[PDB]
Amino acid sequence: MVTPREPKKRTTRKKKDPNAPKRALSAYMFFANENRDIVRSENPDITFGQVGKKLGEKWKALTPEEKQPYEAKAQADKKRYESEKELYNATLA
Repeated sequence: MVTPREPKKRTTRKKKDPNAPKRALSAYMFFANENRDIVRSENPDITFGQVGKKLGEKWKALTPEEKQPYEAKAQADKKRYESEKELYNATLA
């Protein structure tokens, strides 16, 4: 009579790099890097797989009040990201 079907799956990861700047962590990484244990401390049974995919809810829930100073900080790292970039290029000069 009827019987639909259509799975889905995919995953690809590899390749590495030297002392190169990922891309200047995001204001999120800053708050997470610190709020990466606050949650892990409440869910030590889980991993970043769900922890790092949960903090995103707190970051956004951190309101513009908490993201105000936080993000404002990532606004400076924009330069710091050049510190690790100077070396990266220094390797390919």
